[PDB]
Amino acid sequence: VAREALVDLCRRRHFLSGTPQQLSTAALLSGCHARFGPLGVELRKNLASQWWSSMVVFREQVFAVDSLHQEPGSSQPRDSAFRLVSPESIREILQDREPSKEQLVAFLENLLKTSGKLRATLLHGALEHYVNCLDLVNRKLPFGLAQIGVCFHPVTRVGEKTEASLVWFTPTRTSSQWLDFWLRHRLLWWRKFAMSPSNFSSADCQDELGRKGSKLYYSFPWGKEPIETLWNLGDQELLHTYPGNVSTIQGRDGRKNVVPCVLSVSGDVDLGTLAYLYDSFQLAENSFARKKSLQRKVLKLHPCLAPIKVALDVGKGPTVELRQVCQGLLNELLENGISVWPGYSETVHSSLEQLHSKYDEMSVLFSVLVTETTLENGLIQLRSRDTTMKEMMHISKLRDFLVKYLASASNV
Amino acid sequence: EALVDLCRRRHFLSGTPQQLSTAALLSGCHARFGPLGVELRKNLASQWWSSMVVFREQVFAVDSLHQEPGSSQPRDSAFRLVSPESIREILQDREPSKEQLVAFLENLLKTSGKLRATLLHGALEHYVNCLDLVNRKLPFGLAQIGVCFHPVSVTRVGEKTEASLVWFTPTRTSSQWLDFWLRHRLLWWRKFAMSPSNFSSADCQDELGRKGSKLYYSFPWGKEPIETLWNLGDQELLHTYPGNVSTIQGRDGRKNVVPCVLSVSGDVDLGTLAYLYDSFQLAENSRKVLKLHPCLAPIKVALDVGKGPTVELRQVCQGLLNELLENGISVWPGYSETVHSSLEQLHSKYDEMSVLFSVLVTETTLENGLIQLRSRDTTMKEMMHISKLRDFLVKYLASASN
DNA sequence: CTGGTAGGCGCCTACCAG
DNA sequence: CTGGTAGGCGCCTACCAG
Repeated sequence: VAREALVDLCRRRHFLSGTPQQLSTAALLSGCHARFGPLGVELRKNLASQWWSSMVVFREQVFAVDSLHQEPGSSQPRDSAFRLVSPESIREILQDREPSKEQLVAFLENLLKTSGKLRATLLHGALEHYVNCLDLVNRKLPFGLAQIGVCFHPVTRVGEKTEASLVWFTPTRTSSQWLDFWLRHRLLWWRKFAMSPSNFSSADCQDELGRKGSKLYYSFPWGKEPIETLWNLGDQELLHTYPGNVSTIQGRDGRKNVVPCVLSVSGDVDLGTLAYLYDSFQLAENSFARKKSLQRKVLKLHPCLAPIKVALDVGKGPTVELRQVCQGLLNELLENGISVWPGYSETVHSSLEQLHSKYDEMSVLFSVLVTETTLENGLIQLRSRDTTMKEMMHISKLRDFLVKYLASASNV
Repeated sequence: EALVDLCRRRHFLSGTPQQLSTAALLSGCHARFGPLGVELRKNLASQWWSSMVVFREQVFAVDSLHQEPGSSQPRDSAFRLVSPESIREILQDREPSKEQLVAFLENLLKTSGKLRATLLHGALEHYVNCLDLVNRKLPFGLAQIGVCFHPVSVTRVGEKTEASLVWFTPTRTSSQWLDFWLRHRLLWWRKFAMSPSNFSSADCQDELGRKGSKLYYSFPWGKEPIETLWNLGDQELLHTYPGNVSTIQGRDGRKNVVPCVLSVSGDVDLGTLAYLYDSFQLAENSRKVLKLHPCLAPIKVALDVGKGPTVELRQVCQGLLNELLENGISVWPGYSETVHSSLEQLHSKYDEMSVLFSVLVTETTLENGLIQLRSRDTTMKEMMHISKLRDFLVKYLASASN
């Protein structure tokens, strides 16, 4: 019943898109449909950008990599990744000749042995770029290779998940210590944006070979779901990627030449976005909503994640002139990186109560009203998310206010 | 060509010598970019997003899958996605007859999903949803950046980063908008170019005579199309939403109309190759240099230490590096390199890496704070205090923004 | 095509409770 | 004062006869 309130709210406000059946929890978790509407896409982009700054920009010796969405096909009897086949090759064998049974078998066999397949993870792309980046860092360990990109997971249908991956190359001597560093770093990162950071947790695990790792979970209403995995792979995968002379893959550990240990850190950005939507869902606490049996709702997304930083509307006064003021203010805000909802450009009028209820459901951080008073003395009306506040401030100060507000929320 | 060699040595491009040929770079069959090229492409993409969705009126981001539903259309070359287990079953479960194999392949062509070749279908399938968002107010736009898959002349698969804007506008303002976007896109490509004349446009028409245009960059071997703009009309919009036309009508002022569909799509990957070529120039006075535009250059500033105590000198750089990162200024931490090259070797390397500013901290800085600043384009050593470096860099970037 | 009928959108003014 | 709203008006557009 409360799940039906949140998914419905996200659908109504375009955090999510889809039919009612595509919006069930099973469908959302499968990744078989494009889950996000325009506000959800912006939320996921904000989340991705936060991952990149904390995992790449502010980290030492972490470099970006790009790799293809498809990889050379294998002949392993249990490789279940979907294969890419040209329709024109199928049309040739069907329509251009009268194929025998043997030729159709031979065609289908060659499909299995040779055709490309969709990547399941981003790890292979990091391993394949390792020697190139080794030259960049003058062979010095440790360093990392980071990528955000879609991966494919069978579910007769194929789901798509946005994965954020860091592959960390370190001497075995320090691999366990680096694994603990990244685990704490990732757990702190998830928690910093949460209303209820206790709903993010970890649990140690071992893989089929006994290699050590840990997984990160978010406590959804139906149970815990893994959102991140960290593995200490050792140097197994690296030697298989580069068979032959080990001198080509040896890095510098101080003055020691060593084949590095490989740590793999991989998080699900799509599921993470779902988590923050659930985590942000609250009953409204402001006096207008609370003194009402309607039980208004608010999404309290963290300011760094909220897709819409500020909404702009007009109050009483000459509409064309007021819209002109809003337009100049919007352009100033956009130029300084502040996303704006241009409510002023609407031609149907709604009450302030209706307007502020909608903006709370959209997680708008601040609502700004431009009125005939603004035309006289430049004062605008500022209301914070889920409050009854009407703070008067000069329109020339709004930009600096919001810039410092977001900076304050960013390094807290 | 020494340019691709330079981009490989400095890790703009990746790959073996064979996949660094012109035909291999244009095909997109390998991941072409090293770490510096990935950042350059990312800067290009952000600049696209800034000028196409952030500052544009009623342009919204759209999300769509890489997979699209399959159809028996005969003129569709897009790759199909096939379960390896279905193939094993038809081959291994029992002895298959010729007819069952034909039936298997036919059913494959008719029913299997396909990898997108363009971002257009994803924008069309989200049209009705976003129409509710804008309260049916036309015009509005749906925008996405994402990888698409193209058949390449065994047959391989090419991957290209496409930046797409699909513009819905009343069929009466179609040409006025198409012309606006064309000028806006050509100006966009030229803002960052050293030789803006090497970007150009040319008109084109499709199989059924629909108006459009293509943008080109003059590579040394000839022109290559980097962006296409199409006035599609409304055939795909009606085919995407078959049935009642009331559900897809937008509001042209007070008029309810079925919108015209414009498609604007540029090749981000070919775009970064274009700018690498455009930036390649000879160094002035006293070697090569890449003079990428300041908004595009991957490395804004490089930090190094001079003669003196290697201990406390590397300490000041980290305090400065973290300050620059906090204000969105990317930094090459040259002071951690233990090889210790000369300044000539260092500046020649930074020039090849397109580093905008080179900063040197020394014991003169330890006793005062006067760092040594060097510009990529105009190579000379200007002195300035360290507490004004960030502010100088942010204002220099803002100047180059517009 | 010209131009008459009628719906209703967008903006304004004024009045009222708090 | 502030915000909600009832009532008025100028004009665009959709239809249709002619």
